[PDB]
Amino acid sequence: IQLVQSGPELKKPGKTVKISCKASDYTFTDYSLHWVKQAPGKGLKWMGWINTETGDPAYADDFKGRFAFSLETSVRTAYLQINNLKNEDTAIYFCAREDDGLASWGQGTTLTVSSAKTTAPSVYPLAPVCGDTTGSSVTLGCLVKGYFPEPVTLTWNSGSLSSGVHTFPAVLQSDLYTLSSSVTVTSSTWPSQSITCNVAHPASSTKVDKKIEPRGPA
Amino acid sequence: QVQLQQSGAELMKPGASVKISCKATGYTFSSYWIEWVKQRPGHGLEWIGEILPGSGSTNYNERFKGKASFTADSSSNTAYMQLSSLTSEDSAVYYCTRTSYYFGSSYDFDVWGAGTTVTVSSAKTTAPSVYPLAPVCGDTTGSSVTLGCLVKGYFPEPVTLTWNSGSLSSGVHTFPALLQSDLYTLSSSVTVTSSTWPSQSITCNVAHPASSTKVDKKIEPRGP
Amino acid sequence: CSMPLGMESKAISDAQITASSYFTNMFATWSPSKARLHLQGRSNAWRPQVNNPKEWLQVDFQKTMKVTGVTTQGVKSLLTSMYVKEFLISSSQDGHQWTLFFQNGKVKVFQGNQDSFTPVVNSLDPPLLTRYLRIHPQSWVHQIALRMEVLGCE
Amino acid sequence: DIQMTQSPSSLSASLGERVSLTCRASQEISGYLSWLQQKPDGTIKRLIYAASTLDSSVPKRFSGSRSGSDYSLTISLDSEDFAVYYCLQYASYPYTFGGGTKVEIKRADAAPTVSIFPPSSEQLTSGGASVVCFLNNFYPKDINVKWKIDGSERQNGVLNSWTDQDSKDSTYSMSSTLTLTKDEYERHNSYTCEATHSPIVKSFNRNEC
Amino acid sequence: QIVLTQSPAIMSASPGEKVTMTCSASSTVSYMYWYQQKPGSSPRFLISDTSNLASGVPVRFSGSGSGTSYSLTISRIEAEDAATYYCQHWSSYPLTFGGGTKLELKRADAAPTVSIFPPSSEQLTSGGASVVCFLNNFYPKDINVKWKIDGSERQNGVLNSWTDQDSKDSTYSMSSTLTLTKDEYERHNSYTCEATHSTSPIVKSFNRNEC
Repeated sequence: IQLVQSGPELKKPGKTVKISCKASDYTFTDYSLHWVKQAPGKGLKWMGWINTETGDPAYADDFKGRFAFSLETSVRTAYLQINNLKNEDTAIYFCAREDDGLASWGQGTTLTVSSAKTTAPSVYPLAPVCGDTTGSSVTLGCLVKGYFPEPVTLTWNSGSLSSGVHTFPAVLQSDLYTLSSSVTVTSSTWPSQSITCNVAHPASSTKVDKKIEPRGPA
Repeated sequence: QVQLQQSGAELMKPGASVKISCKATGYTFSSYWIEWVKQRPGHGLEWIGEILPGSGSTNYNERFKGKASFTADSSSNTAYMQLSSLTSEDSAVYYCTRTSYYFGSSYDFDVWGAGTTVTVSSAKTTAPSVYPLAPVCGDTTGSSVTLGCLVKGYFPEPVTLTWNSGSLSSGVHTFPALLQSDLYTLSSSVTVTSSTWPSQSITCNVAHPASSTKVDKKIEPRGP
Repeated sequence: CSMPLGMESKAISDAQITASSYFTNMFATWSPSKARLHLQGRSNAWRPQVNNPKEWLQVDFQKTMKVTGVTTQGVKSLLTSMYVKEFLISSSQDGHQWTLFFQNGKVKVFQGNQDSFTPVVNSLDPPLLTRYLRIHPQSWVHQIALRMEVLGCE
Repeated sequence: DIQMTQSPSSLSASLGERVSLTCRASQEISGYLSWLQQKPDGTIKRLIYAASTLDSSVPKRFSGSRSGSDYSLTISLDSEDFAVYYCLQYASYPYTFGGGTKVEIKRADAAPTVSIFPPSSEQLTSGGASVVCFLNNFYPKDINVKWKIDGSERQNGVLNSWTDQDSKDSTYSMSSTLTLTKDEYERHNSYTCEATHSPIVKSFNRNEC
Repeated sequence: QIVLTQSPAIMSASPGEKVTMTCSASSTVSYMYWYQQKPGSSPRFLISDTSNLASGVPVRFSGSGSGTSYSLTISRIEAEDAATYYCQHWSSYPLTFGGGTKLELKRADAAPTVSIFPPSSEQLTSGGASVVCFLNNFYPKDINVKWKIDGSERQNGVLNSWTDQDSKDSTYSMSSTLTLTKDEYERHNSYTCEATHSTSPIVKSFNRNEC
């Protein structure tokens, strides 16, 4: 029994956001539903819960005021509404099903509260000059530069290439975010076979596929 | 001093009804269940039911649904069980006891009443005659002599018997009464030294409440 | 003065809720701390080890409260609905000496539930001043099963 | 209803001997079991509550235990311990008792002291004649009495009664009564009481000491 | 009102070892629950009711405890066990998580695999030039990166980013990016990325003029 949360959100301060959490089946009304806040770099913090059979929400002390838990049983969905958003609301929000413990967790929802506008990322391929090999292997890469807000999702060959992949946490540069990923494969599989990085930036509805190819010196 | 005092023996004709009582002292009468238990002569114990005097709540064994009914008088701290339409199956001894209304205490079945005997019969209440038992001519049997009393032709139970108002209790055998033609017959044996009797008095003390009879038979040596 | 004391909200902690016994086996533990109104999940209620009128569920407020009512509920395990129809109520200040709740010179027998899901609110008049509370199921359907709430103030 | 079966139901053991009784519940009773002691006088005492907890006013030689679903009362034995013991189930209603176990004290054999008694004047005056025979302090309980009138065995009119085991002695006693009309009693001279536990005889004559 | 304390906050261990993480409660709880969280992931349910294994949890995990003292133990540490572990109770209001215990793995030293990359012509057309260097799979986290252009050290315009411990080999990786304008980039020919832990660097270079 799975829980699927909505997509990332960017909202100006003072506004309202409504995060959804959908269950894979109707048994979710036999179990309570909790909400958890994970602030950037922080641990886990409980916001409260809602009775799915009753609809009654209960809130942790720090979350009494601008926070509302609701329910739509017909579509197996719980909601978390946050009114009058503050910068401090910027975090990841999880919903979790209660069953002798928090036994099912949603994938999380990344909320960013800023007045800043959306910037889609530049996506550049990283290849050794003239495809110069590094022994029996070769390292490729992907540079995702100048985007806001978080997050971006990056995969190699639509997620079929996972081994030997290093995706680095984004850094501010210096009002925007920059990210990079590396992938290492055998020198016989490239450029003989195709290697592409996939960059998705929801907030800008960006999806870019960048095939890595050898290039003369630049 | 928690105690439960039960009513004296009772006699009723078949088809009629009896109402025996259980009086409690030494605790809060209202906050303990009074249990009622049946025992047929020769058979084992049987649970009849219970009452919580504080509320008047009852629980009956299904077997006694139409037979037994419980009440409680909190002013006198006494519980009552009425048995209706008596049959010979209802002739028994009836005990009351106690349980806490909550588990975890030491009060469950802790104190028991001495029991009340119920006799179902149409026989008339008859007073016994008491007869002395002595060896012919006071014939000795070694360094001892056994004397006795015969309590014959009474109804119903019980009878009481002592020797010298209870002061003689050692070497006494009182035999259970025996029933024949609606009449009971009981005997008691007493053994003393040859020097004790007849040089000193040995007297049979018999009482039969139901017919309000009280006799004191002195045992004397008699010709043949 | 009819505020939940913390059974549902869990302001009354698990350690404050005890019982005469509880039903436990390989698959289910119907512990006393699951006797919280509207509780969800599996085995979502208290059940004593055995079904008799002498079993009890205890709540320790750890503080003298003014109890003006209790709310009770059954529970439905699979095809079997379980709930108590009638109960007594006792209280204590030290948790050792207990006193039944009398009303009009007679020990009150409260009327509980008629199904496994509908809470029933029983009023406690006169209001009860006590630290400890006990509920004593007197009659039941199928099995003794209980979720509850205490109503009042301090 | 929960059925309680006691074993062995009938038991006979010597003094100082260690004994054990057993209750088996037809269902789970979860240690909601009491042990009761009933003396011959009809008195009932609680020995054990909640399976294994001693009644405070009960000797420490008594104890209860249980290996599901078998519950046991154990005495580590006194002459005062002869009684019928019951188990009582109180896990669920209706409450149910075991069948009971009669515990008898084993002692050394003993011959009865036999005593015979003629009818009293008072009884004869009322038209009746009861001849009484006491058989005191014997063991074991099984015993026979034969009555003879003028040397001839008499069967009709005899009534017997046994006491239970003596508290501080462990023997049995028995009373035997031959009842005749005064009229038939006076048609004879010798009356005899025989005990078989070979025979032990006691008699009297109406004509002389 | 019950608070959970996990200590220590960070705990180091070699693979194959047995590790025990503790969680003490300010007050009695009925059951303790445990979770595992890795960077970029949702928490994962480990232990239900103090000692029950959650669905899919390897048997090397076990929970124990009672009253106010509870522990999570991993019998034989695997590299995939590098993570943050949280305890949790729900015996009273509010539901509470422990502060977390981070489990770091000890391993042998490893030199970084160094790779250098020139700017793409795509970026150059945009007016920018990012030279990228990957320092991959090293141990411990003690690598310095130095940039050189035409042999001369360059300190400004550099941005670095570290991965956390890898789930397979327990190493760390680092990414360093030198950013220049297309114009200052085309005024030179050679670009160099150096890695230092000791006294001898690991060096990777490219030339703008030839392969």
